[PDB]
Amino acid sequence: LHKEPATLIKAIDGDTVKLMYKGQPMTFRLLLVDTPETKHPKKGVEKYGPEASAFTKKMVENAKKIEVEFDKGQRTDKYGRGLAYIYADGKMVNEALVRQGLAKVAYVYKPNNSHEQHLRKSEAQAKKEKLNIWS
Repeated sequence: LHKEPATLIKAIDGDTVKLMYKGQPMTFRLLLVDTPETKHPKKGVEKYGPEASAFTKKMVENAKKIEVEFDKGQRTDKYGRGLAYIYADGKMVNEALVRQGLAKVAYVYKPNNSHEQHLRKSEAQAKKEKLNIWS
């Protein structure tokens, strides 16, 4: 896998950011994580949703460099969003959220599972520390 540069356009939610990628505006869904959402009217604003959403926002707005890393399988979902690991100054946003108890590891679809083990290990530590959704 390789990282590629991108530029932030806007953070939309805990699990979705809009980026300029290869000079095109694109919405990205963070791979392998499920955050409580502020969007979707099924429930609307879930618990820890505003917290997950602020975390991702801060982390991408305060970065010097954002990079996107596609996995080995499909690179977009059925809504047209890119599927990727997103890095802010070298730190994966997907992992940061899970490590803080602000996301769970999602149901995985092979072969888009390259960082699955690494994320599950961070999720087990956040549960053990009883952070946020695990409190």
